[PDB]
Amino acid sequence: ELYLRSIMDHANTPTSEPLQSFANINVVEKKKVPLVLAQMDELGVPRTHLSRVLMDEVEDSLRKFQTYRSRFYEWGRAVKQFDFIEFRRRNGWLYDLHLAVATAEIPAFFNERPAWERPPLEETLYGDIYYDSLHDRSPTWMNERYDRLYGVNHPDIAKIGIRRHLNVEYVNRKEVVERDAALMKKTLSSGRRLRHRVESS
Amino acid sequence: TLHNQRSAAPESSVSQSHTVNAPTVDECEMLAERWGTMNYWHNDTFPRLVVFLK
Amino acid sequence: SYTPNLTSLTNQVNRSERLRKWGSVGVPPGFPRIPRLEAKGIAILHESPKVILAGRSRCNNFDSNQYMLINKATKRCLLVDASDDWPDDWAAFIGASDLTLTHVFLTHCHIDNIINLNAFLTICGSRQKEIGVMWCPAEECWVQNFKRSCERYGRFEEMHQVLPMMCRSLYTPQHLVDPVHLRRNDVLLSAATNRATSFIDFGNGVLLYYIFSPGHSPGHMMLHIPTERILFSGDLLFFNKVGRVDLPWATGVRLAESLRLLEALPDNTVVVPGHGRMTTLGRERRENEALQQCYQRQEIGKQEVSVGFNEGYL
Amino acid sequence: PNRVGLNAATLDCRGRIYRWLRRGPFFQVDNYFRRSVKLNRDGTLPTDFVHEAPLMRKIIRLAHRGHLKAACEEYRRVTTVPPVEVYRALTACCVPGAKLADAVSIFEDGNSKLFYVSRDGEVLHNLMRCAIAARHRARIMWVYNVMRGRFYENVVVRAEVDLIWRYRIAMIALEYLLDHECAEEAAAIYSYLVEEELLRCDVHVRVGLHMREAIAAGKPITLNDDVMNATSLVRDATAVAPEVARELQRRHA
Amino acid sequence: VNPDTSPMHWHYNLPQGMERPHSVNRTFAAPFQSNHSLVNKYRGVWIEFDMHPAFSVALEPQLRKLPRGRTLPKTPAEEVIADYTALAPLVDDEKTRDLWLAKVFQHCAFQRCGGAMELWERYCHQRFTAEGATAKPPLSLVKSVLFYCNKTDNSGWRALFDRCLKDGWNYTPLFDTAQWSFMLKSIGRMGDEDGVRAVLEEMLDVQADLDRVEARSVVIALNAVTNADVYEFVKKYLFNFGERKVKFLRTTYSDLRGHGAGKLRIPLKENDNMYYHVCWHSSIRSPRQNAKIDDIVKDKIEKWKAEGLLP
Amino acid sequence: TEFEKRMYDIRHWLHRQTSCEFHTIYRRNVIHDSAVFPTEHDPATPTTHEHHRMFSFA
Amino acid sequence: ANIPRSVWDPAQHNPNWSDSYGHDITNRRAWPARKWTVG
Amino acid sequence: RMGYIPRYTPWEWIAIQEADQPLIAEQIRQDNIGTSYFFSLNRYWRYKA
Amino acid sequence: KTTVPSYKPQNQWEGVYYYSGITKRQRHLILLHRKREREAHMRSFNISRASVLQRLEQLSGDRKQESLPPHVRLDLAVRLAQHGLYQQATPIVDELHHQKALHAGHYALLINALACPRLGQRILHCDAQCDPALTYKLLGDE
Amino acid sequence: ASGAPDDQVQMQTDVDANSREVLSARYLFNERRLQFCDRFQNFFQSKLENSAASDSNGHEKQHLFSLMEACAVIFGCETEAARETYYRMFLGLDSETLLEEDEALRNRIAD
Amino acid sequence: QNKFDIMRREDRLSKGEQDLTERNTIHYGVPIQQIVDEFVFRHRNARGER
Amino acid sequence: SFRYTNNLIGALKHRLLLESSYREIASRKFIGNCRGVEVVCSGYGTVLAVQLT
Amino acid sequence: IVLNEQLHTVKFFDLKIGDAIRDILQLLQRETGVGSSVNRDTPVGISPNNPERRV
Ligand SMILES: [Zn+2]
Repeated sequence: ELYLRSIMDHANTPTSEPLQSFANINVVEKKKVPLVLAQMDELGVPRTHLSRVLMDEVEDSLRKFQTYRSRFYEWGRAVKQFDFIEFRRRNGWLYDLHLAVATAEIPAFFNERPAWERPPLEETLYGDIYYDSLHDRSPTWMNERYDRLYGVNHPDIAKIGIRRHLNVEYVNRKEVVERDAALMKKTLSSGRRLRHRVESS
Repeated sequence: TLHNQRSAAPESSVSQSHTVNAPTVDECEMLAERWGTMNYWHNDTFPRLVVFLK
Repeated sequence: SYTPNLTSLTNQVNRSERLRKWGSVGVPPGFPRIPRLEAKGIAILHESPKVILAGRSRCNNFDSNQYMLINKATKRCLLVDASDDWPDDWAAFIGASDLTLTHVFLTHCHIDNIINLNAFLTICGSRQKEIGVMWCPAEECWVQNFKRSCERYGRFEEMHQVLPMMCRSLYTPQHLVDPVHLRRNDVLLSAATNRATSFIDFGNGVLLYYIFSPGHSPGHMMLHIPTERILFSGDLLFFNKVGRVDLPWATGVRLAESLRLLEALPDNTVVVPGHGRMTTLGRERRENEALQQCYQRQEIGKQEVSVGFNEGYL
Repeated sequence: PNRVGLNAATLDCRGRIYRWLRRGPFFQVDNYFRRSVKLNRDGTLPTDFVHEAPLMRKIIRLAHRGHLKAACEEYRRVTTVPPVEVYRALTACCVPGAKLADAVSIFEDGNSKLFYVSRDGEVLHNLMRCAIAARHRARIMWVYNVMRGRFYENVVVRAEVDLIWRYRIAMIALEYLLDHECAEEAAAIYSYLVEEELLRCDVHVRVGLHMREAIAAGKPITLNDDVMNATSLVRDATAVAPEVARELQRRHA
Repeated sequence: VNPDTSPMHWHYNLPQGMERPHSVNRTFAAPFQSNHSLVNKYRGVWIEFDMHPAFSVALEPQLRKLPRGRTLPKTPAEEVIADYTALAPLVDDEKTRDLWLAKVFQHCAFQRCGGAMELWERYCHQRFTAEGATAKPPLSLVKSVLFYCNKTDNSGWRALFDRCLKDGWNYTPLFDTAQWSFMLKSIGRMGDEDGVRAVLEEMLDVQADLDRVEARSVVIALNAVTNADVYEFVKKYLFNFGERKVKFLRTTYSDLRGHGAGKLRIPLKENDNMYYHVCWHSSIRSPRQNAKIDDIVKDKIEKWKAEGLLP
Repeated sequence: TEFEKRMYDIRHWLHRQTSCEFHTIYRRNVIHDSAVFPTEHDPATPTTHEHHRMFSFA
Repeated sequence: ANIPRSVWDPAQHNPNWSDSYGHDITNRRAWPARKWTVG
Repeated sequence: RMGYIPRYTPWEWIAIQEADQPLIAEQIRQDNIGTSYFFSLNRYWRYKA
Repeated sequence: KTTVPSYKPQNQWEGVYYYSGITKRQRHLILLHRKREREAHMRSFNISRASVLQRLEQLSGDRKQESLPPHVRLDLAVRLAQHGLYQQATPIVDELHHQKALHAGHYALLINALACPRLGQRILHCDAQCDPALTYKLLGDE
Repeated sequence: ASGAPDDQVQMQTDVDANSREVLSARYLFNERRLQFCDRFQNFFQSKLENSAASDSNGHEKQHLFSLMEACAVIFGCETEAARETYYRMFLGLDSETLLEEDEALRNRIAD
Repeated sequence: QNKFDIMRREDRLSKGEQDLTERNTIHYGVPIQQIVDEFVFRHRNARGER
Repeated sequence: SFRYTNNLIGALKHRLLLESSYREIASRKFIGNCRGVEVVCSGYGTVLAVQLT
Repeated sequence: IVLNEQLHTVKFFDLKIGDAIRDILQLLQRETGVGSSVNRDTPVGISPNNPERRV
């Protein structure tokens, strides 16, 4: 009785305001109630010899953190989950707790220019130690291609452009960059042909 | 804003079982009924067996 | 589409329509960017002693065409619409051809036309180093709703991008910055398009005549070339269709009048639409049933005749 | 009788095919079990099944003869809910071998999975005897806790043990605990006995047997302090009292 | 226009840490609610039995023939009636005699032997219901007699329930959902409209599970409604049930009037007014898927007479 | 068991598109009840290969 | 408890723990090659 | 700061995620009785081995 | 700066929905049952206290001049102090001490019974919410 | 929208559809406004934390956050017309409103 | 609510110790890692102090 | 609602209980002993007698 | 101190409009009729504080 009551008191204690941003963190402490119950079952202490109030709280904690294998195998059916959703919609005002501010209200930097135009900041970001064998020649030939956008160094190809997004393609990078290279080859050749035609005409 | 909870330094990692301290009056009184390793009875600095004999 | 007010949220017919139109997913998939894996190259559609035309057919998933005129004498290029999903291809094209991009002639300010205007201007200006925008001021209504269409069609990246036509041009009071931004080259066209004076001198004696042809958009402007018989209609006259009228500020009667504004041009005038295949004015007069209705109602005596498409604009 | 038997549907529609592909791990078995076996409208168990009746009689006979393994093999074939006598006989044949593991397994199989058919005073008495033979203190307390039960079984399911069986089980448990000097556990069981006001239940039972004889005679019946004290048990205990008191005096000294 | 506030794949080079925790179950503590009923529930009327052990083991040879917890022996009710008539006077403990009489009443109810009101009159009636008497019968005996009367439907239920009201034994707040369902079923079969109104009002006052009542019993009690005043009472009372209970009520009433009419012991009578009203109420709850006037008239007629339009 | 609980609770905040499985090797006491499993002299008539034939296990 | 004492208790703070910026700044540090006269 | 994505899940987040979900009854793994040599594999058919 | 009142990846950090918690009616019924149990315990304690005080009065009426054997008086004083009637038991222990009938065991028995075990049980079950720690706090005010 | 690059500032908003709670209501600032906010907050943290127990206020508290951000938006502006527009949006008290109030007071003194 | 608790509170305050009511909530203050990282961040690597 | 009715029920119950306790205090016997001087007094304060055991 | 408290309410006018509109929506989604017998604590047709609360 004393240990379980201590568990419940710890669980019910509220926590500091900054840590109360999401939920009451200390409720996790009810998850040890089944553990203590199993320890009692092994120690031979009957759980029926518990106060009615403590048994009410113990059953609350059990229905919160406990399920059986039979329940678990059906625990997650779309029917049950959609019943949960519809029941929340119908009666959230009866059971929902909602029915700190400066945490969610803080000015944030904004990338004004498009992603291709401005490389996003987050994208740009991404022997024995104690008893100190530098460049042991590590033969890597005894034991066992990349592709660029073709326009890295060209006075005609703009350095900035939407083609920069091709740099973050992986599954078909070879084919996509090959097609891009062919397209740029053809466009440059046709532009040069027009330049020559206009000059000669 | 240190905290409102109690504070306790980390629990010592020095093996109290292997560390042997100076003899205490009650330990000497009960020496006739105590157990100990050969190290306990022939400690380099606190020869509990010599104490028991004396 | 439109803001979800309390009625829009408490209406059951809205949810029924959402389920039926787009299946179990209540949102539309919108029109995404065409992948680089399936993008064509610019083709040369016309070669003339004075000017030449170069374009791409299916530039957007909206199936909008991109066109560019090259003066061949002043080495001046001019994009018609900023509709190409890949403007840097045009940038490299003009860089290789050694051309100077001076203007972008927005026939009208629908999303399929204005989606990539900022990207075009940025890339082309970067290669140049200003580029002007020629548009009808009647479409500030579409310009200020540019964000709404982008949100509807899922073009989020271009959503938070102020349009270049909104940046305090010469017709607008300029900023008074502290002693411790202006676009001079852009022009605004007038709805009183005359066959004598309303034009722009592309150079070398080529005059580009713009025509005010509303009905699909309030400030729709066609472009005409009465020297090579070329007509950039744009969302107005397609191969076998006409512009839509199911849009805000879209009027069937004014669309019909805009159609009638083409009754004097020569039959061998090739019309390059804003979408789809190139056709000719004679074929449109002879085989286009929308135009046939526009004239048959007038014949039988409809006082206020309205025509227009309601299912899809190419 | 002639209507027992369950028919099955067919997978013809695409909707039902998807139903079949989305069925849970236990669909055929769970649905068949819940269609065949259900509580009766009057609350009586589905125990009385004519087709399985001789099988259950065979189970009872084998359990009484002591063939626990054969009885379990036959029980494996049971399709409906077996009678409480089957569990009684199984635990009875388990008691002599002190096979508390098998007895607890049988009780658990019959307790929560089959409408608490096995939650019987005699079944729990046999479980307690198994635990006593095994000298398993923790399981003695487990059986006492189980026979006390919870709200779900006592009120909602209305499957509770009778007062006489509760008294007998607690009496044997407390006897063993006091014999082996289990102070805290004997104290817990005695606290339960005083809460239940069950201290003089042996004398009440003796008075009840005498009342039953008097009824068979035709004699009137009453329960009073004089009736309780007229029994040999109380008179003899009171006569022996002084010897016990002086013996405690000696032992305390 | 008026600007709108801007609201907010994942690359493999990113940390792949979880964006934010989610606590839905702890925010909304959803009570367990399942379409299927409890499989371990005791679908019957439980009568508490706390017979003193001495008397119980003295009467074991007599009680073995009675129905114990979840046990219903098929012995004829007549042998039990004779056992009680012969022995109950012999034993001299009022409470155990009342308990034995209640168990005999339950056996008679389940055997449909009738006439146990004769025993009620012989022993129990005079102390409790005959006239002004302060003696309070045990709740077990009250439950057993009401259950017997409801099963072998008899008219004494009204008299006994009236005493069970607050101004009296005040036991009605202690009756179960099953006992309420049985009372409503029997009242509906016997066709007591005012009795149905009284039972429904007392149930609403005692706060029983209105939506956990047997649907067939509630349906019979509703079909037993024809009086205009109790009809309006039911019209207002239907809103107390759950929105999912009303739909099942409509389905059960339709099924019983249609296909499952044979599952009733006695055929249900035709109340198309109840059927229509229940259907309308279910559809409503579910989704969508004067002297001065006479004076005016006579004045206008007099005027028209003046105009001569009415010769 | 507290550590087992806190270890099992990892799958709920596991990283994106990453899964986990748990292997537990623990010491457990097993009794060899010589009464239920006794040692007996090899029977007078010993088993032959026929008793271990196909479908003999059943 | 749920949150280990070593996180919030000042008494159990690790003296040898270092900040979150200095080590990475040092790693990003580029040291010019030791320029000898011949090699 | 900008583009800061934590490299470790905060204790508060871990506690929330751990509280959000239940336990499985068998995970406790208690075997104080012994092994049933006669019935555990001859249990009722519905929940049989 | 106006807002907009709106409302195949899966969130792997959102737990499954399961039915945890009780209903309003079930909570009310739990309260009702606990209150009925509290009434039962209070009734038991009051009946026992009344019976003991009645015994005290009957014994006093009988003992107007007759003196009872020391053991019955010891038992009655112990029961009074057990039920919390310590002030009613001071005369009995005083006269037993003057008559010199109390011994080592009896004095400790009386001082232990003086702690009011029955009253403590009533407080535990009724007013201390079955809290053994709060039972000591609530016994000190009496 | 026309505005000026340094004048027009937008607000990011996000609200839960179930708990009906604002999970985001902030301003989209540039580096200058963010640096002003940082200067303000770091300067006030150096003394308000030492002087205030923050037993219930909290350690991460943002002191005068609304005044700080309402001043930061104006600080980041580059045009007097835009600064006055933001002033009016902030409880009025712009130049024209204060001048109208002064006019009313000067007419009331004569009366 | 209890005279026992009020007396305990006053006695503990007179003795000069933390009151048991102050512990009715759990307040993990800012840890030293947090404080040190805040210091180094505000001081731009604290090159002067290293 | 019914605030005064409930408060009056409670106050009447309290005062009825106090009057019942008074009826016993008055009837009770209060004995004070100091050095063999037994003063027997009623619940009112009336010195019933001053004896010496 | 006074101004800061005033400016913190000014920017939330639109958000409170939205919260009100959202509250109306959740109102229209709740169960029709009176509260079901299962999700109801107080008795229907009687004030919860009625001295004749119980039968
Ligand atoms: Zn268009």
